Amino acid sequence: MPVDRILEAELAVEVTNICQAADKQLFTLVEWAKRIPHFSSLPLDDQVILLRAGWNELLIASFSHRSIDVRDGILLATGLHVHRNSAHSAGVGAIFDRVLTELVSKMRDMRMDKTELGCLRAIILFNPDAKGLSNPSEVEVLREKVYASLETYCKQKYPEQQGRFAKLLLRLPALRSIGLKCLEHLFFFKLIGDTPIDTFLMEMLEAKILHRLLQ
Amino acid sequence: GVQLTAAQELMIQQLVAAQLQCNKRSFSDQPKVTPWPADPASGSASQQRFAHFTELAIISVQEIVDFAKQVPGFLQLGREDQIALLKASTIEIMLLETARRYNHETECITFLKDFTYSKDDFHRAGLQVEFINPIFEFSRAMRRLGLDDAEYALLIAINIFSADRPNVQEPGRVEALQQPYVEALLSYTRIKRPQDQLRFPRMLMKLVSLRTLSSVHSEQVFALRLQDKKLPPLLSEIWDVHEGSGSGSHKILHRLLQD
Ligand SMILES: CC(C)[C@@](O)(C(=O)N1CCC(C2CCN(c3ccc(C(=O)N(C)C)c(Cl)c3)CC2)CC1)C(F)(F)F
Repeated sequence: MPVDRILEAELAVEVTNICQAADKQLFTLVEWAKRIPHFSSLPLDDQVILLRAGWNELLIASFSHRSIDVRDGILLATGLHVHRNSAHSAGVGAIFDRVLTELVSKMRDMRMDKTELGCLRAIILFNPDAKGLSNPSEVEVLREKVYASLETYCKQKYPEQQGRFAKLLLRLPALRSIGLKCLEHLFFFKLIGDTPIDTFLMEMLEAKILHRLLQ
Repeated sequence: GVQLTAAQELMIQQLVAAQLQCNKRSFSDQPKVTPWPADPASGSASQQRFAHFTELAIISVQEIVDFAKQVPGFLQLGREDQIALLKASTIEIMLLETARRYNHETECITFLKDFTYSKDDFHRAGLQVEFINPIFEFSRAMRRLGLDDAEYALLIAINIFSADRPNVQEPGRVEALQQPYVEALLSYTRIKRPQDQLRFPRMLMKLVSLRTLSSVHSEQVFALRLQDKKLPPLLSEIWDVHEGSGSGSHKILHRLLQD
């Protein structure tokens, strides 16, 4: 599990708009997953299972890390940024407050690099808890391989910060809870149906394109 | 390149001590829970199995609250904040206490020494399989890790000091109280298994799993409301279930914390 290949995969990436930017990034997400070590070498059904399980968290993590240099707002991959005051009128403000306070400000205050984030996203990705996994033991070893590489990277790159590795892992419970509230809001948009959602994000919400993207 | 200071050792010790003395009050309260019951034509046996679990949960809440009062620093925090922390942690600490009482040989869970329950008995008590299977899938995953009493106590302490909980007034104070318990877990695990460094990240990751289990617990309470199953005020308040007690107007958790 080399951290440089994890960073290389991270750097590899160059209202209704959140639903647009999410759908766009889902295609990008599959290209990042293939790049990260031992992922393509994993069964085709398991790769689907893993991407379907963490796409929400993986993207929230990417959107939070992008918004490090912007105040009270989230910088989408489309180029447009969403501010706090618009989120509160959209009826999705409380969860937007949670993302900036728990994820954006924390990533900023600790100067979390693109290598550490890549490692966290790889930990999020390799979830042995994902429903229907054929081989959950091999997914667990790979996730543990990330802990090992990240802690080693941490101590080397950041000496005299002996609690850094833990500070990175402690964002994950918060992220899991946030991802869950983020996903319920997306279901409300799909059940209400004010402005239709694109086919790939619609495929992710409903439980084709993902199978085609894998090869 | 690790050390468990005398200060950390004494801290871990108080946690194990607090846990054991809370269990003492918990075991005294055993004749209070309605007994576990051939079901009569009335349908009362089902009501009896549900109430058994309900009262065991009440005992479990009282234990958590008494344990937090004994975890250093917790009582320094504002009352709003301590209520906010226990409300979110209750089900997580509840499942953690269920997992350590799981026996892989019998595939059963033992509460208060005498009450032993299988997956069937959990269903008979009114629980749904969508909640039962994750309870046992976590219990057997906690077993694989194989923790000691100090490790369980530290993990419960770290779980309490999760700053991200709904309506936490001072996230800074809570995040500050968490770090010494996290460094104490890092040190303890590294001194316990000098060869296996993955022990500590494996422990912290169990807190992420607990987040999913809370989400699954919410689905179970939603199902309980469909089934017209009435939860007592204490449980209704902690989990936001019924109109009245679910608003916190009863102020039980507050009264429990006061004394
Ligand atoms: C309360 C109950 C009707 C329920 O609402 C629920 O939320 N449950 C999840 C938690 C579970 C508890 C059962 C009691 N409990 C313990 C755990 C440990 C002990 C113990 O031996 N101690 C010394 C504390 C005791 Cl007394 C009780 C923890 C899991 C019971 C089902 C429902 F099952 F979902 F309906």
